Amino acid sequence: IDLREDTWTLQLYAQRYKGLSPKNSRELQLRMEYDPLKPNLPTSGEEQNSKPEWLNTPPCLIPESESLDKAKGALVGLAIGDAIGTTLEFLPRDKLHVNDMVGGGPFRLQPGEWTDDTSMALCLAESYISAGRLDITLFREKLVRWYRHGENSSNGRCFDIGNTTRNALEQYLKHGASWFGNTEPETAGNAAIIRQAPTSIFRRKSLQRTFADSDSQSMATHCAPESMASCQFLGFILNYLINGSSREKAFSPHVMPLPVRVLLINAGEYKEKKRDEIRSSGYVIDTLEAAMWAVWNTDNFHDAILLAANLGDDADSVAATTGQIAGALYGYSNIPKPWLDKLVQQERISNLAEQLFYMAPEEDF
Amino acid sequence: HHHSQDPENLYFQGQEQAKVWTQTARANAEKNNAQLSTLLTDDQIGAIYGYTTNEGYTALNPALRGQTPLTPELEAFTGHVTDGLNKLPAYNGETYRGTTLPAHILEQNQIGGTVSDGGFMSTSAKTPFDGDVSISVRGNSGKQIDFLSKYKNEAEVLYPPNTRFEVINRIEQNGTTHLLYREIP
Repeated sequence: IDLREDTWTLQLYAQRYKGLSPKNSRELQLRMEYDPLKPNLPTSGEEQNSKPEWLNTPPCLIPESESLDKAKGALVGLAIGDAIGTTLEFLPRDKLHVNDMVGGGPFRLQPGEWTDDTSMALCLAESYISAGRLDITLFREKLVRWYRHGENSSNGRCFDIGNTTRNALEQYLKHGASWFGNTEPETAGNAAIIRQAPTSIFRRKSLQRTFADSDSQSMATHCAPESMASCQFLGFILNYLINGSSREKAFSPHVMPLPVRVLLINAGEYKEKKRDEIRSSGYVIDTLEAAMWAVWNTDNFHDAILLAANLGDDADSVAATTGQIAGALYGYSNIPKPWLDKLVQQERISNLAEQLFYMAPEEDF
Repeated sequence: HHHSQDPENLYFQGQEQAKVWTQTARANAEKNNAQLSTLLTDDQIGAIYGYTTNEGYTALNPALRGQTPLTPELEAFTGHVTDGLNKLPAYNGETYRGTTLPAHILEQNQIGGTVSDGGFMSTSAKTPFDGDVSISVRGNSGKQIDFLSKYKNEAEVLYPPNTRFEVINRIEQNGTTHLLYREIP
C-alpha cells in the first residue's frame, strides 16, 4: 500500500485498522447522531471528561538512569543524525554514500556541524527550560534569533532554513503572536518532526501532555494536519522508548486518533516494505515512514543512522528523525564515541537533554 | 446578545453557566494549546465549549436543524460559536462522521448531489468505528476544537451551519456506505 495514494483510496483500505481508533465518547457519539434525542448508534461510550485508556501512561519499568540515557540519546541522536545526513542532502539515492561523520554536503560543513534540524530543536528545548511549559511565542522568538542572527547554529549563521519554516517566521514577524498559518498540504514538510525530541523528553511522564504539546509545537510554524499528527505519533514513539519499552512493544500498533497516512504508519505497513519502496523526500509522511523503517531494519544506533542517511534525497531529515528514535531505543551510551567527539556542542546538547529530563513535570491527576 | 444572556433560560436561575463554560474551557485550553486560547474571547471560547456539552448540544443543534424553535437566544449562542470558529486556523485535510441516516436521506446522497445542513456538523479526524454511513469530509471551514476538551483526545473538527458540500464520491464496502463530501465555499 502506497502512502501517496489518494486519501479516499487509503481510507477504504484502512477500514482493516478500524480497531486502532479510540471509541467516541458518549457525547461525541450524540453529536454524530442523525437525531440526538433519538440515538441510533451504540450508547456504550465513556463520558467526554474521562481519561481514555490510550492516554494512561505506562509506568517506567526501567531504572531512572536508563531512562536518562535514552532521553539523552533522543536529543543528542537527533543532532548526530542531522550531522551525518547533511552529507547526502539533495543527492540521488546510491550515487554517493556516507558512513562516518564527514561534513560536506550542500552547505560545505565541517564534520560534526549540524543544521536546521538541531537548531530548531535547541530553540524548543531552551524555551521549555525557560518557561516550564510549551510557550509558542517564546519558541518563535528563539527561532527568530536563530534565523535572523545565527543563535543556536553550529557555525554562527542560519544557513539551511526550510521554506515553510521561513514563511512562518516571516509571517510571525509581520503579524505578531496571534498568527497561525501554513495550513495547506504543500506545507506538510519535515521541520516539526525533526525537532520533536525535547517535547517528548519534557512530557515523558504524561502521554496526554505529550499529545497536547506535540501538535502545538508543530503549529509554532506548521499547521498542516499531517505535520501536527506526525509529531504526535513520533512523540508517542519517543515516550514509549524513553520509558523503556522494547522495540517490539513500541512499533506494534497503538490505539490513538490519527489521520489515515499517519495511521498507516502506526499500523506498521513499512514493516513489509523493501528499501526501494521507501521514500526519503521532505514530505513529512515519507520522512516519518522512512525513519521507522530504518530503525525496524537495523540492530544498533550506528547502523540505523547510516541506513537512513544513505536513503539520499532529504537524507538530513530522515537521519535526524531516525536519530531521535534510535537514540531513544539504544541510549546515549550506545552512540559511537567518535561521533560524540566530532559533534559540535555535544556536551551542551546532552546537558539540555538531561535538564529537560529532570524538569519533566509529574503526570496530572 | 451576551453569551450569558443566551443560555440563561437553559439553566437554573442562580447559576451563570456561561462563566463556568468559559472557565473550564480556558483551563483546558491553557493546558492543551495556550496560544490558540488567546485567539478567542470569553464568549467565543465559552460558546464553543458549550456546544460540546450534552445540555448545550441538544438545545442548539436540534433548533438549527428545524426540530425545535430557533429562538433569538439560540441564535446568539450559534453566533458566538461561529465567531469563535472564524478565529481558529483552518483544518485542511480529511475528517470523518460515523452516523446512521434514514434511508430517504441516504437516498439523497448521490454522486453529483449537494448537501447543506442548517446545524453544525461534528466530524473527527479519527477513523469512525460506528454507523451505517461513514462520511469523509474535505473542506476548510471546519476547525479543530479538541484543545478545549480535557484530554485533547477526540480530534473533533467542527463545521459551521450551512456549509455546502458536493457529494463527490460514494461506495458501499462491507456493511458500510462511504460518502465523500467536498466543501463548496
